[PDB]
Amino acid sequence: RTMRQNLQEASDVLDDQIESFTKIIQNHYKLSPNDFADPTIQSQSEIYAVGRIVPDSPTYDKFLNPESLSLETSRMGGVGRRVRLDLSQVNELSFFLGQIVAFKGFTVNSILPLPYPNSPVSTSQELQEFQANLEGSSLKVIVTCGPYFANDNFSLELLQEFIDSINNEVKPHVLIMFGPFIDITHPLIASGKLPNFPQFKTQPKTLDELFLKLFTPILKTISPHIQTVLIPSTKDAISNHAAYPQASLIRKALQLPKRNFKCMANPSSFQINEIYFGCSNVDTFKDLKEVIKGGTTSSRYRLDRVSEHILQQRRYYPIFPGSIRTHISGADLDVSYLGLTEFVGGFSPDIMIIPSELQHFARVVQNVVVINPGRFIRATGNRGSYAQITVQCPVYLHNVWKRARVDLIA
Amino acid sequence: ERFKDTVTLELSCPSCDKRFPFGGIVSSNYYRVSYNGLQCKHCEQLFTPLQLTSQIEHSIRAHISLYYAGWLQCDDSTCGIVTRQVSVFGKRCLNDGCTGVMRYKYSDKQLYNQLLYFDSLFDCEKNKKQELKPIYLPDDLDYPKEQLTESSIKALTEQNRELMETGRSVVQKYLNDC
Repeated sequence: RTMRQNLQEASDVLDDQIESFTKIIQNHYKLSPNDFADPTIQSQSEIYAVGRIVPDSPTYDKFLNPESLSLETSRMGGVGRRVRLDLSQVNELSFFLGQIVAFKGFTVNSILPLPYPNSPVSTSQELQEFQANLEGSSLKVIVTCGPYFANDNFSLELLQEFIDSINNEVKPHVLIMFGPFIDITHPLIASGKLPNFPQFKTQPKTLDELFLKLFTPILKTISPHIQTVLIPSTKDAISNHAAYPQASLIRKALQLPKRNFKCMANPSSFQINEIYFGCSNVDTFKDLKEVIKGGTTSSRYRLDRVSEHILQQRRYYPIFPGSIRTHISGADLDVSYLGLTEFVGGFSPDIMIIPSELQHFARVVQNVVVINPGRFIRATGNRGSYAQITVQCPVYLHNVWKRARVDLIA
Repeated sequence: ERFKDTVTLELSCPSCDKRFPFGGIVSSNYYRVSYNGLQCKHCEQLFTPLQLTSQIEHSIRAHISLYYAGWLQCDDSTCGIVTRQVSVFGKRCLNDGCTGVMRYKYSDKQLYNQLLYFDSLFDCEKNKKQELKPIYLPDDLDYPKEQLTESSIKALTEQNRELMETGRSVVQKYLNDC
């Protein structure tokens, strides 16, 4: 896929989000379509309605509140019309721009919560093989996230120290590394203040060559016994696909060995033994700005609420329009392909990893382990963090949350 | 006509930080393409290839990111709103009753033209034939004081072929992907 943006196709995708949730709500609560009607027009009767949370003006203030939101209907539901929301009869809520929601009520009388997606399961045979793989011992997965060098130099000394540690002490089964590796917004890269490197015989002429001379030789030293997965950022200079969802990097081009490196898409979903991982590298946790009412909702932890919104929305970056950094960078959503950012198979992941510039964290929310490993190094050059996941050795629900320990390590 | 609305590639000097538009092997009061490369006229320091190409790539990516911000604009001259909101009927304007058509404000034609312009800057044949778009209008205070000769441009272009081609490959990274 090329750099095309097509408005009809983008709008198709946004329409389909509303329609597919309309079917999820109808099956879960066992309602008939005749119970759903157009909320944008007057009726005498209470109705059920599903739509997208949008601002009530298209040129809107940065800061929204419960009196300045509208609901957008699907093309079939209300000819795509948008209607202002009266939320005065509802004491507890958390909404955000792009959220798909279901109401009974346009004055909202009740919010029908979207149901949590199902968890993956495994057969007894599969779980026994996984048990044999590990030879009794526990599963270890390490997770890191860029940047890997500081803002004022090109030192990977900390990464070398880390690699030595995982090779010779920690000895995990898998290492997951999120970009950016060479961050295009790094201030020396941005300004072109790139120095001569005396430790390279031939100087790189491009940022792609800078990766081959700076990262490849150090990454190559990761033990072949540790499978290593690379997932990019749309800020990765080494990627030529700077929109989310983002195609995987090409391993051969990075000159990394086949023996232990796999390049994955952003986002990507995969299993390590039975455990389903959902990995996405746009900062939902930083970006999702809730409009909130109610003491009970506000007393909860923001990170719990945001993780539940993601699980309910069944997509790793449900905010729309996506956030902008003001022009320098952004979510860079390629709206036509938001489909690929939905939960694969409709399954909730066992472990969900969505790196953020917020402080590192690991939390169980709705039986899903949610992990932010934090940035590997801080801009100043001080120690950052990474995440270590240790899971006890195991149709059946994986209960990863009951068996997994997550440490956030300097 | 294709590049009439593109914007210039702005480079910053690694030593002294002076900013300037780069128009190819053409006259400028800010920079010179000498026999050993791109040179800053304020401080005389030479760009290395990585110092040039990292900036080319950074600009490209700024453009591509703006493009993916997905701003839209309305046709109707009596409305004109710009928004990132997209109606489930994409072309339809979100102003109550407005009949104008909505269009991505950074169209993919504009992006492609912007990249083709960047490509032209590092195109040897185009540099030699002097077919690049001028970076300066005649009344601009920075209009260049000295004009380069044709024969200087030919020579300087062949002397810098390698630099040009490497600068060009960085644009092509994104042009084949488009």
